[PDB]
Parts: sequence; C-alpha cells; structure tokens
Amino acid sequence: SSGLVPRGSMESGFTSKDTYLSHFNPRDYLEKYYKFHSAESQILKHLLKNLFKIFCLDGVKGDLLIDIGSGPTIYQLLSACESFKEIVVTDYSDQNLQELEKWLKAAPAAFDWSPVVTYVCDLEGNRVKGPEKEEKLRQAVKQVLKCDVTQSQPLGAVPLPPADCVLSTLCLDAACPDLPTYCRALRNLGSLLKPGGFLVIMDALKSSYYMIGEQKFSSLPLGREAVEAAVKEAGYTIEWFEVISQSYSSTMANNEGLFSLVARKL
Ligand SMILES: Nc1ncnc2c1ncn2[C@@H]1O[C@H](CSCC[C@H](N)C(=O)O)[C@@H](O)[C@H]1O
Ligand SMILES: CN1Cc2cccc3c2N(CCC3)C1=N
Repeated sequence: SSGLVPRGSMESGFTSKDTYLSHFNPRDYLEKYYKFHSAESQILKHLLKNLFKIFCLDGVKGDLLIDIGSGPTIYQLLSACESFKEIVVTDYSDQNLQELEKWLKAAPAAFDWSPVVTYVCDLEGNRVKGPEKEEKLRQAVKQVLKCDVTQSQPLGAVPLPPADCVLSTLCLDAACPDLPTYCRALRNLGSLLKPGGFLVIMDALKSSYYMIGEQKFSSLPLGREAVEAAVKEAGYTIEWFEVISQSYSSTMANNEGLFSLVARKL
C-alpha cells in the first residue's frame, strides 16, 4: 500500500501483528528516535525526567518490574533499576529481543546508549558515572521474553511471581486497534500485577500513524479522556496523569502531544 495507508493495515485498518515481525527494523527504529536538539530528543528528555521522578522521587519501588513492549530500547529502565531488584523485558518482536540481548552482553555491535545513560546519571545527581549505571541495569534485567498484549496470559505460560510494577512505553497505541482491545490489553497486564500493583504508561496522544523512515505503522488516536476512561474500566485507579503538548517531527508522526500516568491495580 506504499504510503496511502500504514503497512499491514489495508484489510483491517490497523497494522497487523505479523507486520512487526516482518517489517519492524530495530537498528532503523533506534537510529530514528534514540540517537541523541530535535523533537525526538526533547521527548526522550521529557520521558527520562518523568521516569526519574516516578521511580526515584516517588514511591514506585518493589522487587519485580515487567516492561511490556520494550522494543529494542533500554532508556525506560535506567531510573527503574534503582528502585527494583529485578526487571523482565518483553516484546512481541523477536528481532527487538535479539537487539536487547546484544546490549545485555555488551556486544560491540549493539546500539550505544552512552549519551542517554550520561543524561540519566546527571539527572540522578551524579552519584555514579555512565559505565557503573549501565552495569546495574544489565545486572537487573533477569529475563527477556516474548510478549503479546492481546493475550489473556501476555507472557504465554512463563511462570513469574506477581510484579510490583508493569511499565509500558509507546507500545499500547501501536498494539491496539480500538478502545475495547486497548481496555482488554490493560486487563491482561493486570493479570501480571499484585493487588495494589503499579501500572506506569507513557504514550502518544491523538496520533493515527508513526514512521520508521519510510515504513508507516499504525497508532490508535487517543485523547486524554479516552485513556483515563479505559484505564479506569480495566480495573485501575489513576494516581497521576500528565499531558505534554510536545510532539514528534511532522515527518515522523501526527501526534498532538504525549501522556504519562501512574495507576494502581484495584
Ligand atoms: N501485541 C503486541 N504485544 C506486545 N508488544 C507489541 C505488540 N504489537 C507491537 N508490539 C511492540 O510494541 C513496540 C512499539 S515501539 C515502542 C518501543 C519502546 N518501548 C519505546 O518506548 O521506544 C514494538 O517494539 C512492537 O514490537
Ligand atoms: C517512538 N515512537 C513515536 C510515536 C509517535 C506517535 C505515535 C506512536 C509512536 N510510537 C509507538 C506508539 C504510537 C513510537 N514508538
């Protein structure tokens, strides 16, 4: 369908799961949004300050954190590895999981997160340097699993203890074709959480597509209200909800800002 409509969406209107296994390139994605005063860096700086505030300034701590739809990225776990003993990274895409495993073993061919790590280190008061912080995160990531938000058991039949937190960054908008699927995916992740467990979500507002170069992928256009309502219906109580008006470059997405939320599983 070239560029009229997102890839894998001609039939259903939304990018199909197998499009993420076939046309999602981890290296390309990382080079597009995570190299670094672009729109992409300003959003990543906001994302990092929010994760720093949630995990380090606020009481978002425990033993196990599960990251849902991690992709090939690790920026979302930097501040979290300070409050959680264990972290499980998950994604639907095996090529994404392989990119994480390169980084986990500090393979020379893995993506360089050094600028991002230095930035989280400066935010955190410079108690440690970049290489020390990287090793603490690497040591905290205990599992790298296959994930599928649309399944009642998202991690398949992998026995895991109940988690104290479930973090999901820029995944749910890309994975859920409508509000009922979005609500059901929030219920599915709740099955991984202890009662009173934390749900941390950060995603785009009113975006119908996002790009990896010239490959167009679907996004669920959500407003502030629809996210609030779907989170509440899924069995959660919102602790806090933030909305930034900052959007990605016009050549990469049509988002009208982003949101951050901390909710509690009822
Ligand atoms: N049904 C599904 N279940 C779980 N993850 C899914 C999914 N469909 C798509 N995804 C994943 O959702 C991600 C969207 S990109 C988000 C990457 C990363 N967390 C970040 O913040 O940059 C992709 O890595 C894709 O593989
Ligand atoms: C890094 N980006 C930019 C982006 C921009 C607008 C919408 C969406 C995204 N997503 C996935 C979720 C949907 C990403 N992963």
